Parts: sequence; C-alpha cells; structure tokens
Amino acid sequence: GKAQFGGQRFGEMEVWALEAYGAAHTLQEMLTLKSDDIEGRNAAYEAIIKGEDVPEPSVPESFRVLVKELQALALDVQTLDEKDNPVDIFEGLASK
Amino acid sequence: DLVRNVVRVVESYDIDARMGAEAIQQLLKELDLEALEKELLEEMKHPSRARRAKARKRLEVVRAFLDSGNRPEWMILEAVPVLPPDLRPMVQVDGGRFATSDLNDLYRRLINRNNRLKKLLAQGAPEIIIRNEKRMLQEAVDALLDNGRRGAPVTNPGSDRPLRSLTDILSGKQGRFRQNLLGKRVDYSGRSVIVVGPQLKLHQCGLPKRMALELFKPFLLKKMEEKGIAPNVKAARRMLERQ
Amino acid sequence: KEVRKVRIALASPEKIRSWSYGEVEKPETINYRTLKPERDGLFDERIFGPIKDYECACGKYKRQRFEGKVCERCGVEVTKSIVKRYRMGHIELATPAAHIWFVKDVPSKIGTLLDLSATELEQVLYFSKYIVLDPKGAILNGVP
Amino acid sequence: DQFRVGLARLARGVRERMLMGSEDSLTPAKLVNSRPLEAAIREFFSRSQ
Amino acid sequence: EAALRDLDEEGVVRIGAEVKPGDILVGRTSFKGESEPTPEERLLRSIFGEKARDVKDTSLRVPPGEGGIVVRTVRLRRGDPGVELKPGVREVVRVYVA
Amino acid sequence: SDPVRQYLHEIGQVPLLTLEEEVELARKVEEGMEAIKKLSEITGLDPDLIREVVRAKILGSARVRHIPGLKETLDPKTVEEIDQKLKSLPKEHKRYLHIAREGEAARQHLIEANLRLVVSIAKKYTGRGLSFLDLIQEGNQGLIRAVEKFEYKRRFKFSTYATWWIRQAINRAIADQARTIRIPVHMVETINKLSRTARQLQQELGREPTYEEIAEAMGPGWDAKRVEETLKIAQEPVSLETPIGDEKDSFYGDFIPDEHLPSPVDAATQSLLSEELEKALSKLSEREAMVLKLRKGLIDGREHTLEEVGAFFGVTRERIRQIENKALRKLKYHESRTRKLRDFLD
Amino acid sequence: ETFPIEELVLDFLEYRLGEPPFPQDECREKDLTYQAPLYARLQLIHKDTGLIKEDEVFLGHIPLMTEDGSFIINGADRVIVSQIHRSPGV
DNA sequence: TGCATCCGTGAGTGCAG
DNA sequence: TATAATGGGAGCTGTCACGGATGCA
Ligand SMILES: [Zn+2]
Repeated sequence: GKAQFGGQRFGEMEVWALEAYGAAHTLQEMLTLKSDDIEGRNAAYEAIIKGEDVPEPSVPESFRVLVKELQALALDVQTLDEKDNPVDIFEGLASK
Repeated sequence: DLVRNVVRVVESYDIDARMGAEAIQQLLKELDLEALEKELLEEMKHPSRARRAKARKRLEVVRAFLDSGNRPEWMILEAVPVLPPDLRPMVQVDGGRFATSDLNDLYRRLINRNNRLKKLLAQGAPEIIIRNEKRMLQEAVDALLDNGRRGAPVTNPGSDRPLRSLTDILSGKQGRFRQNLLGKRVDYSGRSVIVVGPQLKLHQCGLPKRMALELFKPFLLKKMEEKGIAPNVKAARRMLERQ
Repeated sequence: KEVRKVRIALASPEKIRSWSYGEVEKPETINYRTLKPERDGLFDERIFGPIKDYECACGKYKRQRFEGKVCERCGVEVTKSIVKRYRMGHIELATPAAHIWFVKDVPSKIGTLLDLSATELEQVLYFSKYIVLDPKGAILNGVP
Repeated sequence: DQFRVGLARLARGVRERMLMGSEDSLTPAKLVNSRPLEAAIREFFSRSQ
Repeated sequence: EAALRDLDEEGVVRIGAEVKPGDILVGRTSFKGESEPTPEERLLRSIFGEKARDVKDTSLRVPPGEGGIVVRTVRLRRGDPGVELKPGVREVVRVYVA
Repeated sequence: SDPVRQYLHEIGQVPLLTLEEEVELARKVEEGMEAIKKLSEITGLDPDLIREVVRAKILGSARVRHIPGLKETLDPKTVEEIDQKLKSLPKEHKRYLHIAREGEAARQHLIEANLRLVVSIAKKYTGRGLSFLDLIQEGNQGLIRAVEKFEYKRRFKFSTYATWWIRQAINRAIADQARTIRIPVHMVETINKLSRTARQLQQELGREPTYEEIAEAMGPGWDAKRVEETLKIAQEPVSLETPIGDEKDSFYGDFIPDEHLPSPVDAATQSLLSEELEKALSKLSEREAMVLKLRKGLIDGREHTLEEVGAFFGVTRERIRQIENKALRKLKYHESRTRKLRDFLD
Repeated sequence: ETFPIEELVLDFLEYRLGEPPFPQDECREKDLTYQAPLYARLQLIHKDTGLIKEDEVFLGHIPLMTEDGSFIINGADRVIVSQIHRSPGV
C-alpha cells in the first residue's frame, strides 16, 4: 500500500511469468533479496551502496515460518542433503 | 457392612473399558503392523471385490507406516508443541495498545483446561467431572490445530469471527503457501498510471524521474559519491530525504 | 552442505519434547505493569529467547562476549533475539489427545487403521461410549 | 432492527436481576443496564456492511 | 534551523507556509529505549563533545509525493477546556494542507 | 454431538438426593476424615499420604498419579505396600480403614449428586469471558470445596452452603483467566468498580462522565489522573487478524511494521560505522587505540571507571586516563581530515 | 414488543428524545457523533403485592440524521444504504 | 451389487481498503 | 464460608459443482 510505503505484490501469476521466461535469477531475486531473505537482503543493499554485485541468497525467512508452523502441528519437516542427512536451515539456533 | 456385620459383594467385573485418545493410543500401540499386513493380503485373495477393495485401502496405510517408520500411535499427542512467540506476537501498536495473534487466545484456552484437569485429578473428582474436563481438552486441542473443522468454531467474545487456527494459517488463498511462498511482496518496485508514448523505440518506456530515484536509490547513493555530490553515502541519503 | 530434498513425517511425543525449550506451564502472556513476559507463560524468555540481542533478561549479562551463558539470576540465554522466532515450546498434556487431522480427514487414518467406524471414533473420542480393551470375562444380556 | 436487538438484550439483563439480588428494594433506575442497547446501536452505524 | 524555519514556538508549521516532502509539519520527541546508546554509539559521541541525548526526533514529516500550503491547524491538549481524549494521550495536533 | 446437551445428560443420570441421603452421605464423609487422623495417630504415617491411599482403592486403579505435596510418588506399589501395613491392623483399629473407604465413597456420590446445582448457577455467569462449560468446571471445582468443608450438624440443606463455593470459584476464574493479559484479581475488582459507578453517573447525567466526574463519585484518593491510568490498563488487546474491509482479503496485522528487526538501511549503517571507526584507531596509534579500545568495546563494551583500568593495561592507573585523553584528543584532530564521521549523528 | 418483562414485572410507558449536546458541525470537528439522548419512562410493579416505582431511566444516545440524508458518526459523514431482500410472505 | 445421499472442498490478478 | 437454591439457548436460512465414503431395496 502506498501509505505504508509498500512493496509491490509479485503474485503467483507474476511468478509464472518469470518462470515461463526462464529468468531463474530474476525470480529468485524476487523471492529472496527483494522480499524476506533478511540475510541476503541486508547483504544486498550494503553491496549496492558499496558498488558491488549483489550476493547469492540464502533461505527466505517465510519458509522458516513454514517449518516452525508445521512443527506446531506436530509434523517434522526436514531439509536434507543428497546423502540424506539433515541440514540446519536455522544455523544451530534451535538445537540444544 | 459393619452394622449388619456382613461382607457384601455386588455382581460386577474388573473390566477394562476406556474413553478417548487415552484408549486409542493403547489400541494403536498394540498393533503389530507386520501381522495386519499378513492378514490383509491373506484376505486380498477374496472374491466379490468389495472385501478385496478395502483391505487395499487399509493395507496402503499399513505400508505407509511400515515403509516410513512412523508409529501409528504418534497420531495422538501427549506433548502438544508451542510455536515460537515472535511467529504469533504481542505488539504495542502506535497508541501504546496491544495487538496479538489469535493463537495465544487458543493456547491459553487449552492451557487452562490442561491445568484445571491436572488439579481435578489430584483432588480426586468423580468421573462425570473428570470426563468433562478431558472432553473439553480435546476440543481445546482440536481448535488450536484446526478450529471449526469439527464442531462449532472458537469465537472470541463479542464477535462471531472464528479464531485463526494453525491449519487456517497454512491453507487457503490467504494461507502461508499461496500468499507468502508462491509469491511475496517486493522491494524495488513501483506502480503508476500509464500513458502512450508513440515516440519510444520498441525497447523503451517512460519512467518518471521521481520513481527512478527511489527504485535505484542504493545505486544513486554510490554514484553520488563516485562523483561527489556528497562526501559519503550516509550524507548522500540525507540530501534526497527532503525534496 | 546444500539442501536437496525435503522430508515430512510425524513427530513422536519424545521428539516434540526434543525440540522444546520449556513446558509452558501458565496461560499468561506479559505483565500488565512491566509489559514484560511473565515467566513460565507463553512468552517467557528462559524458554524461547532473549528479547534484546545478546542481553540477558534482568541485567545480568549484556553483550556479545558472554554468548551462551544462561545467567543464573534470571535464567535467559545470551544470543540474538532472532531466536524468539525458532525455539519451540511444548505443553505437556495430562491425558493423551488425538491430532484432529488424523481423525477427521476422511477416510480416517486412525479409523481405517483399526476398523473403526467414522461415528465410532467420535463416540470413543468425544466420550459418548466406552471401548473395551480387556473384558475380564464380562458378559452383557447373555453374550461375553 | 438493530434496535429491537439491543432492547431484547437489555431484557436478558433485567430479568437476570429480577431473580437474583433483592426482590423488593428495586427501581427501574437500577434494574436497567443501558449498555446492551448503546452497543447494538454503536454497532449498526460503525461496522455494518 | 532551516529545517524549522516554518515552525512556531511550540512545533507547528505556521498557517500559510509551503510544505514539501521531507518537511516537518509537527516536531515531536519520544524517549529512547533500553538500546539507550550502546557502546558503538557512546563512543562516537565521546569524540564530538555532545553526549548521548535522551529524547528522539519523531516529528511528523510529509509523505513522499504530498504537500502544499498549510491552511489551518488544530491543537487539542488535555488540561484545556471542552476537551478530553482517549486514555493516556496528552495532546493531539492536526494540520490541514491544501 | 453438542457438548453441553451431552453433559446435561450425564447429569440427568445421577438422581437428586433426598434429605436423608443428604445427611447420610454428608455424615459418612465427616466420619471418614476423623477416621483418617485417628487412622494416622495409630500408624503415624501422614494424614494426606493416607487419604490419597484410601482414595486410590475406592475409585479404582483407573487413575493414579504422584500427588504433589505427598512425599512418596504414589505408584501402585506403595498403595499395595501401604494398603498392607494398613489392613494389617486389629479389628478395633483397622476398624477405621473401613470407615475411610466408606466415606470417600460418599464424597463421590455427594458431588455427582449435586452437579445440577452448579449448572443453574454458572448459567447466569455467561457472556463474561468464559465458555459455559468452562464456567461449569470452575463451578464444580468449588463444589468439591463445599463437601470437604460441610457440617451437616448445622442442620442446613447442602444447597445453601455450596451455593457459596460454586459462585466463589466462577467469579475467581472469570477474574483470573478471562483476559489475554492476566491482571491481579483485586485490580480487576476495582476496575468493575469504575464500570459500575461510571454507569450510574451516566444514568444520572444524560451523558457519559468525564474523568473528573468519576474521581469525585469514586471518593478519596481518587483524582482524575488515577482514573485515567486505571482505564489504560483495563484495555483489552485487539486481534492481529481483525478483518479489514468488507471483503476480507486484508488483516489489520499486515498494516503493522516490524520495528524490532533492523532494516537494511539500518544494519548496513552499523557496518560502515563499526569499521570506519576501526578506520580511526590504527590511523594514529594502535596501542593507544587499544588501551582506549578497552576503555570501551568493539563488541560488548568495556567501561567501568578505575579498577580494571588499573589491572592489565601495560601502564599505571591514572596514566591510561591520560592516553585516554590523548586517545580521544588524537581522534578529535584525527577526524578533522577524515571528516567522515559527523554524518553518523544524522 | 420487548415490554413488558416478566417473572415482579416492568412495563413501558413512553420514550422521549432530547436535542443533541452539540450542533452538527461541532461533532464533525471533535470526532463525536451527532446523536440525541434517549430517555424512557418505566414503572416497576410487583407480581405479588402491588409495588409502584416509576423512574425515567437514560438509555444512551440515538444518532440523528442531518438535513440532506447523511449521518455523523465519530465525526465523519456516512450513508445507510437501503437493502433489498426477498420479502416476507408465503 | 447398483445407486441414493451426505459432507467437505473449491470457486482469477493487482491496486485502493 | 451456612434460610434455600440442583438439565442451555440460539439457531438463520436465496450458490454450486465434484468427488469421494456411507447407507439401503
Ligand atoms: Zn541475568
């Protein structure tokens, strides 16, 4: 919304668009550094004002919410590497 | 009896007959999955195709558990999990007033009933009462997770708005998938009224310059240095903040 | 390493416990006077996380070098407030309770796995009928 | 319509205090809580479709 | 001061000014938090001869792509006659722009 | 199918007592309590520890938990074990095992026998923050109190005494769980005191009262200031999903900016400070920009006054507070050429 | 319709409406509502003895409609859109 | 066994709101 | 802490179409 100083909603249908073009990097951008990849988002704007190319992104934060929200329903979602052993997309901050 | 000095015996058995998730976690726990496979196929041999049909449906679910390693009993929680606070916050809005997720009022709702049952236990209350606390306990947990799915939906007082339960968050056009994973909002974007420019070449467009500035604001801060309309980027920003 | 698949599966009670950082004991949010979180309720920091980055709850330890000591006085880790986003709590139920998805998602997954009618699972679960587990020879109207 | 629903709510609030609290030292003044009415009117005009 | 040359003693733009994006319309101060100056900051001031200030600029500026000519102002405190606002609010200022 | 009409049915099952059965059951309970401490001065075990063991066997093993407050975890071994040194007694002492067991069983049928009453009390306490049932349990909860504290000898019908503990526990729960932010019961207590006295003021005024007109009718120690800040905590929070518009594709929580997490302008700012300040330590001296680099901290800060400054710096105590001055002093003329630090005060 | 209330009984005599505590424009400014105080006279009468009390208790403020057809509700004009519906009948 | 019959699930985009 | 008091109360309405699971001549 203009009054909140909004962002433009890039919807399912816009994602399709980029998909059909095959602009993987432009879409990914939309889905990480331009929206909620808090790490690479902060990382990017620092890269521009420093005159550097933007950095390859990490996992969007809204996906993490999707994990934690499936735990709260007692479902154990799990990122895994090709050799089937888990991968912490929380960098140890939720293990003891 | 000490007045009649008789020892009375009332005709009645030591039967074990229970109620609710307490029961079922047992029956699920006493399921030798391999066994039931054996019988269901050993019955997949039947004619009339109607028995053969549902021993497939059922058997599918057995092997679903066998192949994965899940235990059937696990579809009954003893420990219900709680979702980190920040994902269901309590916030002071501008007026120092607070805005809170629907989940707290759903948890609280459940935490009371679990608590008041932990008490009703030790104070030894009749079944007819402990029964009602347990029932009320499912409907608690059944509304935290999928409010309105079964029975009436959990309404805050003075409104008729169903509270937003965990499944309601996950699902729907407004849910987490379709509204935040298959497409978000974005930085570096603008909107405006369009207008024909017949002077453009095919590959061009008319971007008003006020929009331009913002959509490129980082880039403009760095350039603004490399020439020097400001000393460093931070002062560069404070220039463009008033017109 | 690099993500390549994503597995989804049931969380055992012991596993739910695995994730949890503390039994939410009280139905309390946050103190109507200090507007801070009541301990042992839904927002407690000794469970979920420091509310301010690398700052303990009461004053005890307040910056990066003490990173990971649960101060003794208030009991709160010294890490980034970003963990209030990821650290699960758990409520520890008195009598077991069914996950409604595996009940009311037709065809039932608990109701087919035990040859239990739709409407039986209700009665036995919402307490409209008993379900005999060991009849110790009982007998009703002339039938064991 | 919204008025006829505030009035009926006030009437759940009189009879409640008509059979608990003292069945002879009572006036209209203190048997009527105006609020169930005040609210259904505030409602109609501030959040109706 | 250039950034205030249109505000009256109290912190209101003068009726009849020209206001554009960035301009303060009503200055305001709120107190800083438990992030009251952290080390990084307590030092930067240590060099400049001003110590950390205890209040904050929360001035009501003007939004991007808005503005015009202040035509009126309304200032409602509490402690003034006729007036009483929602609990906990001292004063509420409205400035109509044309 | 409807969770009230159901409980209303289980209740219609246990019939209403009669005046005799009232006193009979009431009677058998009081004796069984007496019987327990008499039955604890013979054995010396413990009143409660015993009563729980009487309770176990009478109700069935269907239930058992280590009752917090008793000192042994009441597992059915210490119930056989203690039902034994109990049933081991001489007929004129183990006389009172029979007395407790009979009394516990009257407890049960006296609670179950007076559930209808609670219904018709909690019925009147709806629309108050608590679900009918929720009020019922809280109601029954008290009803339990009422039996363990009844005295049939006073010749009262049981109704009369319980209709106090019932409405004592409804009102306590209506005041201890209703609000998302829990407030002490005595503060709730006085809040409603405004609500009520303001209401009459309005009913006398033809308009709502002011803060002042309240502090007057509220009496002494009540000023206009203190009725205000009382309301501003009476204030119930509002739902983040409160629906926006008259379609519903918006949520009042979406219009709320997250001001905890640092913005990218922000978290970028902190990095061009904490390094363009490391850009003024090793530019004029890095060991006098280390003794002052431990008069604070590049992360964690290091600042007390005079005590660790006197421990391990290299030099003496009031000599680092001088190269502290020449540390700073070198930095105020250091930053008269690399003038790229002013802009960080905004 | 709602009166009289029943077992004691409380019966309805008449209502009155008073002029607004603030004129149309004053409410537009002060984010008030353009409304009139609603009084209603009642008489309590005892289902057993013959009790008679009679107060005119104050019921709140009913908001008033201006000359052109609008309303003022916390100081913003509003319209009440007539609604079409299937009508009562068989 | 074939076929009523019920219950649960869907029902376009973004923007102003 | 004690006259006595012992089973609730609002439903809400004019869509649709498909697929799956359950009941019944
Ligand atoms: Zn501490």
